Amino acid sequence: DAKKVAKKAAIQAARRITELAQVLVELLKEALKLDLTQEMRKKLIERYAAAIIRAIGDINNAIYQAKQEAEKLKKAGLVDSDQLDALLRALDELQKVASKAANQLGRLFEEALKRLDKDNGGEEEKDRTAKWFEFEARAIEIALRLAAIGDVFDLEKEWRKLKSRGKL
Amino acid sequence: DELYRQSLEIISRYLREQATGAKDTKPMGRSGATSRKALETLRRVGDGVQRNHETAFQGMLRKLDIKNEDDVKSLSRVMIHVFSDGVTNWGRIVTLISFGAFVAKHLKTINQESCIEPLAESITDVLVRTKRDWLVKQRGWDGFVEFFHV
Repeated sequence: DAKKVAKKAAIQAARRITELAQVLVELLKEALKLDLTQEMRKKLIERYAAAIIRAIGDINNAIYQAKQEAEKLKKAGLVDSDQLDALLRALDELQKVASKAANQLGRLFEEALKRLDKDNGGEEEKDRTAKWFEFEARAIEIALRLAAIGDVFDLEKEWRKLKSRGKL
Repeated sequence: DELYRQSLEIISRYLREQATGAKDTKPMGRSGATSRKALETLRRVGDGVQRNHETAFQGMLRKLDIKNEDDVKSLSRVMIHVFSDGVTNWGRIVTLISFGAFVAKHLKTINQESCIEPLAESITDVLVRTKRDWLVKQRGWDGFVEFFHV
């Protein structure tokens, strides 16, 4: 089957976003148990930006790697032009929902940095910021997981509509 | 070094187009064809990355606070953190170059075009010094073009 190309890309996009959420959580918790200077805060900022760049770069790589396997399948005669254009469009929809999740986690970490600066002070608000971020980051990740499963479900139905066309 | 020269020329020119807005008319070095097709690849893929992640890129830029030429080493430190898991692929490389272009546009608007070439050199230095043999095994910029061809 050629929808394994889309399924693989769907799992990889969800893993990269899940790993990004986990990296941002541990960076916040490391900065919360720590006593921060201006230099430590800037090292944390560089590590947050690297996590975002890594996630975006790895999502981009997986989508382009998925498109190479699809083009491979067209030249191998294992898919026709209409099936390949449905596979490429499903990979484009995965790219967009995965990009939105990365943008939302970067915007989410920004709000977390504002709490580590302003409200921080007292172990109790420390722990509520930690669980606030943990909750909102997982919400972003599961919304991507569900949108990615929906994009494959959309591809499998457009595959059954192309077979239902016959040769008309 | 030919690999450093070609990489810096592609990255220098891409960062300079994004900040100023003009293309450089001056002829390339010895590469020529490969460097041109890498810039067309950078204009297609890199501009898309900047637009589809403008929210994330703008937030990173404000918190990194890139002001003068001593802040420019901060993106080279970000590159090292990006690669600290041992994974190297073209998607990460194109994304770092696109954030370099995103930073270059900001440097022009804060009257620090002075910093763009030092930014391009340090991005190229980390890329070539720390991943030379990977780049050679991926057939350099010819493989970068081949990877992002549709």
